[PDB]
Amino acid sequence: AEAGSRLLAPLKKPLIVSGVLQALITLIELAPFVLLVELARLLLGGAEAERLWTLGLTAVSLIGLGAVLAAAMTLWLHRVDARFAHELRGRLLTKLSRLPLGWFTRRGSASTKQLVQDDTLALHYLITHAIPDAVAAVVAPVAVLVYLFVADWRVALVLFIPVLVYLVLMSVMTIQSGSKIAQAPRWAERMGGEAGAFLEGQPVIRIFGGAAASRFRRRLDDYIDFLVSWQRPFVGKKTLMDLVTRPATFLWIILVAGVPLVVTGRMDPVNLLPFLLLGTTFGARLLGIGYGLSGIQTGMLAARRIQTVLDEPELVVRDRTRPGTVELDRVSFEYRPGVPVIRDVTLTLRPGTVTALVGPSGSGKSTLAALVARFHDVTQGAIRVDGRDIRTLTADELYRRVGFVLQDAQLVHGSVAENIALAEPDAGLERIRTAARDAQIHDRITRMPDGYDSVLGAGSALSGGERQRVTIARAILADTPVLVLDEATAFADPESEYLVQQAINRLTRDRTVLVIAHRLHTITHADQIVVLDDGRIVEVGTHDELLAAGGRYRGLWDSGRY
Amino acid sequence: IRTLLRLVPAEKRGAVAGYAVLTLLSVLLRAVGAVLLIPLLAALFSDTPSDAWLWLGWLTAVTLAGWVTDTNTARLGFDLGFAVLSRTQHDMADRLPNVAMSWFTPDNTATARQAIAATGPELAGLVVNLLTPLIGAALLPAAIGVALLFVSVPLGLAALAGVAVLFGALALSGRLSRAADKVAGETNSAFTERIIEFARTQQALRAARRVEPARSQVGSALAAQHGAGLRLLTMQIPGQVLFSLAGQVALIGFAGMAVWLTVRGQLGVPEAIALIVVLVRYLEPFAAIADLAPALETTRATLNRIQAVLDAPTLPAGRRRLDRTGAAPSIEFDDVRFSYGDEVVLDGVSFTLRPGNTTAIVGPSGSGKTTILSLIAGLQQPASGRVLLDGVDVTTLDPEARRAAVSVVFQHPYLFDGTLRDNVLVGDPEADPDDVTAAMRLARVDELLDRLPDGDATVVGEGGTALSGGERQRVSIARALLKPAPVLLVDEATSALDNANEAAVVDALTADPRPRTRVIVAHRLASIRHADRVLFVEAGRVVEDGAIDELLAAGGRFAQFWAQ
Ligand SMILES: Nc1ncnc2c1ncn2[C@@H]1O[C@H](COP(=O)(O)OP(=O)(O)OP(=O)(O)O)[C@@H](O)[C@H]1O
Ligand SMILES: Nc1ncnc2c1ncn2[C@@H]1O[C@H](COP(=O)(O)OP(=O)(O)OP(=O)(O)O)[C@@H](O)[C@H]1O
Ligand SMILES: [Mg+2]
Ligand SMILES: [Mg+2]
Ligand SMILES: [Zn+2]
Repeated sequence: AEAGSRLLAPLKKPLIVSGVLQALITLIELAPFVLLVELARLLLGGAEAERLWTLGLTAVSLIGLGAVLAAAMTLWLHRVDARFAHELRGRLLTKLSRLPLGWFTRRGSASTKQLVQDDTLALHYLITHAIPDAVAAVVAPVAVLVYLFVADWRVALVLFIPVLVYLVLMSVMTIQSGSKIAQAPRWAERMGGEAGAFLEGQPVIRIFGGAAASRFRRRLDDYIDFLVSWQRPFVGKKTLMDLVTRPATFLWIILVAGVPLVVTGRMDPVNLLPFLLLGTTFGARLLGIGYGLSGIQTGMLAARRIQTVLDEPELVVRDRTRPGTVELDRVSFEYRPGVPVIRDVTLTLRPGTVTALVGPSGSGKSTLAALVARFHDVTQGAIRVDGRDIRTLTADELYRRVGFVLQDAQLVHGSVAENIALAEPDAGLERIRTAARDAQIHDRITRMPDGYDSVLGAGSALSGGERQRVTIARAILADTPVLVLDEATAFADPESEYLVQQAINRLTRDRTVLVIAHRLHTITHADQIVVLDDGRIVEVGTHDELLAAGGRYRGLWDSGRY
Repeated sequence: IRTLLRLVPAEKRGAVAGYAVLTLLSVLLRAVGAVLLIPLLAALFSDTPSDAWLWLGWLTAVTLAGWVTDTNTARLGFDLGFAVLSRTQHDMADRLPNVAMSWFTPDNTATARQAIAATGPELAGLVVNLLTPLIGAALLPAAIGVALLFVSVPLGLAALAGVAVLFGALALSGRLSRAADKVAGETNSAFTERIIEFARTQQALRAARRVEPARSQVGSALAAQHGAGLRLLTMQIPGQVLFSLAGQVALIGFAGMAVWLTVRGQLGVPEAIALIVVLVRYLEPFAAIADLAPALETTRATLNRIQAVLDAPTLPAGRRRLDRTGAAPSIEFDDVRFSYGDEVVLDGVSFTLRPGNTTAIVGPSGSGKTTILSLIAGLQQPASGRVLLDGVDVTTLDPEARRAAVSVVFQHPYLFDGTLRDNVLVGDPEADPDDVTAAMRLARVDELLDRLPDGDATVVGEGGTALSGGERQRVSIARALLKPAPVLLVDEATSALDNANEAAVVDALTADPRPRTRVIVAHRLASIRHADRVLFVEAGRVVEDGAIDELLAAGGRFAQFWAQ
């Protein structure tokens, strides 16, 4: 695979060394049985006691040496793989920090987890075990079979029958399960999302349809049906391989071929000792890679998926290369190709001026804030903060220059001080407390049992208006040259809404503001009102100017009173 | 195996008994076939090798019975493993909607997610992958040791002594690696939660510059998960050394007793040579136990998580059902009290709703308005005090009857990942298209179909991510109206809609032809238009109620709430 060998290039030298070491280790693991064959042969021949002791003790010691070496080899190799996964998962978390934000919306959180965690974990057999098991399953069977072919071809060729049956079973098992392996990660992705939606949308499930009619239960039944069809013939072939390759099976076939040869005069019983001792040890080697091809097939697919995300476009900080002045210029944007959400928006925002963006729902007034944040790149036009393009600014400079509130109070699992101080984790408690006091949430925090240390994960959430005010406190603590507010204080009651707006205006008196609100009565103070309808600027002016103009703004204002 | 036997269905315990008998027969046949080499080779090495035929026939029968028994053991292990998979996964799916909402702490939600995430082939192949070879490896050298007693008594006890150190090694190796394996699971589960939060909260993290791995929380969880996985690899070194020593200790004891007997003439040289092969068969389970011992620790954690979900405390219920279907019922609270943990939300609510009328709940943010709707809908339940639908206790009502009684519009509209119509149809999947269009039209979703390119087939994202805030609010409102339940609770249907969409939706909450007892929640005076009675709630109790103009004239907290 081009996408696999490119991802596993850093582990080149460890992988070839592992194949070389395992070739020597497995040879060392077959040495004792060569010495025990000599010990048995000397016992029948009546050699002296001291000669027997040297052979017997050497074989027993070599068993300990082989076991220590194999344990040490896998220990080093399992530490190499653990380090590569940590580096690879770090690489992925760096890439996802830079991908356009439309990557996440089309994909969901379940697919991201299956990428960062489960796909990297799916490589474990491919790195840590594939090359040792492959080399072990080539060296030991070839070494044993050639050695036994020298000892006696009649009983040696009979050992090929369980070998060929194992070779046929593994190929049939591999071909049959190949399609199912490809479908497995997508099924896991779907069930990860459905399970996450089942757990996240519990209030909807409990009222609308219950457990029986839930989409999760239908998928859960379908996934288990897929697993049964995948795992029934797979495990059936898997156990046939074990039965074929068992040492008991090998010993039985050797004796079936050997006993009629020994009872007849065709061969002496002394020549059974290589077969009875060495002929029954390479079965486990074959089974190691037989059970491993599914691990290689999943690993190669996961390597392809991981490298594909690492090859994704990146919102590259271009090298082309008045404070707080955001200037949109002939901007157009499309979430999906052929679906315009913004159509030639020209708008300039100056320091100390509050620009209000209003319009019908679905008119694209949140895409403008997203493009100003550079969650997505503008399809046309440009957005310049202090002249410099956002595409030329780095992420740190951009998000130091402009801060955002995003209409969806996304909190992170942790203390509420850590949620308020998301921008500056090094920020002190006094800075956090002052930010919350301005956002009118500090009073709510004091009533919690843990205070500001109260963990804020799922289940321990807050009311809708309370979690919104937390994200306002987050933007207050950032203190950026530009502020943007996407439906801030939407869930707030009138008193708290007035207090929050007063605090916001007091803080950003001389700072650029872009406020989005559906309640136009809160927008009467705006220096300029921007009306967005179907992604195009239909009118710009003050509140009284738009009321006199009698357009979309006047229609919305009239329909507000009901 | 004790934990795994809890999850077995009671209807399938005949298969378990059949499985356990066949597994023992697998071990007994394997040991007998191994020990059958001692008299077979002794006869073969003698001056009359024809005596080997009898022992070869006994070996063939013992092996052929082994293949049949091992194939059946596989079939029963597959069936038992997938039987436990389907029944446990389905029982979690049935139980979880009835599990208390207090159960879903962020740690339990992780456990429930990991428990559901175990649906893959790993858990389904548990009996075949782990349990069958573990029982086989555990009892194979014990069975060979017992079978050796028939040849030589002390030789058998030497083999049994080797089994004693193996089980001692198995017990000790598990103990040594236990603490590190537990920590590895905790950091690997925490890292899972942070990736899901990392992808689900990208916009906020990116704006805060908390998205790089050197500065993110997912990066810290990755760093913790790396160290927890490294120390586990170090702490399994004692376990691997201990199994190696156990294999060598048993090898020395077995070989030491064979030579000790052979020197005395109590054991023939062919029998001694045959015992080298049986000794190889003896030592193979010692290595297999070492390979499977770490897997036993992880599987114990997996089943413990599944049992944790199945142990979750379910909501109280009963068997009562209302007298007639789709009759507008009365709703009343009787000293209802409720608290999230220790935080008290509602502290003595008592009111009554007329059947068929529409009353509007109002109050400040965080007052507990959505909690009131939760108790009416039955998502929550009071600590003390009771809620009655039509003079019938909800807590003693049937799960289906209580479910059919209420359809709600939630404060934060959550849409499942799917088409727009799929989310609307969740209100009533068996509803004809004529009522579907009526519910869509009243919610002003028909103004989204023309605007959006794909109409009602538009693929919503996770939650309502691929739709705007107002768009998902209207789709949620269509879902509530479509359901034919005679109670309609409305929670912040205005919060994301413009003035034109607000007015039509608010008026459409009455244009609904069906008779219902409606409950409206809002912080906006225009949205509570048409309300027959207003319920003002503050500090966890109804402080004031009446008519809109009555209270405004009275100049109460209702008036002050609009006067700011
Ligand atoms: N994440 C997204 N992926 C794809 N399309 C989207 C996404 N978010 C919004 N849209 C589409 O963009 C248009 C509305 O965009 P946007 O979210 O900016 O609306 P809005 O005017 O801010 O909404 P509202 O006032 O209801 O909050 C609709 O076509 C919606 O389908
Ligand atoms: N999961 C939770 N865990 C703990 N406290 C909670 C939880 N959900 C809500 N609360 C608290 O319960 C009280 C009432 O919450 P609720 O969501 O019912 O309020 P509300 O009236 O709907 O508010 P809003 O108008 O802000 O949406 C508030 O103190 C809120 O912080
Ligand atoms: Mg919006
Ligand atoms: Mg609420
Ligand atoms: Zn491994």
